[PDB]
Amino acid sequence: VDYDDGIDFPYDDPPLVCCFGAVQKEFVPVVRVHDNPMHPDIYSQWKMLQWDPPEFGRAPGGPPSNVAISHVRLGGRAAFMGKVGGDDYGEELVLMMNKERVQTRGVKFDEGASTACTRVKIKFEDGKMKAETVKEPPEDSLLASELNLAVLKE
Amino acid sequence: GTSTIPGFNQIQFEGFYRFIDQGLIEELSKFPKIEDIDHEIEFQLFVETYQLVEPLI
Repeated sequence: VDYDDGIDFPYDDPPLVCCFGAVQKEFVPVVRVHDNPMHPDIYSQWKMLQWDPPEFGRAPGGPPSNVAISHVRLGGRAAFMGKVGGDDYGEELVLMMNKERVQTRGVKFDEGASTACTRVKIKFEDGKMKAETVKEPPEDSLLASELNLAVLKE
Repeated sequence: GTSTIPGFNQIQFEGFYRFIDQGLIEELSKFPKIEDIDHEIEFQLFVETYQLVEPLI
């Protein structure tokens, strides 16, 4: 927008990569309808859908923090840009990424929010239940003024 | 047994259930009606009302 940020540096190899978004534990985003359900209670049968999967679930993706962790284990260097709350679950997510040697200087804490918690209101429009968002979680509330430009430069 | 190792005692467990659930009738229905030489007195078993009582001990 205006200028740079940080001090220019020889920038160690391998080159850094930045992953932007929400840091979540598991959480498969791609959800569609499958026509071959197992028993609703006996989850010991559910592994049979892991070896005969729905086509959309043959190689599922996940949150961007998964890519950052996987990239580091493959020998790269990665930094995560995002926001977590100041609660205990937020620390656990950051400690998970620090253990995997992912840079977390781009991670901002929101001390007034609960990590991975969205406030929603339940309504009954046209005889059907729906929900609408009242307050977004800290994971989806990173502001532009909170971006770490040293990471984006490197 | 389709997606886990089955219980190691399953063969014994299913077999005993089949004996109680179906095995008793097949043998209790092969019991002949008993008639004497003179055919005066006849003894029979009403198998449809067979019962099993839980052990007292």
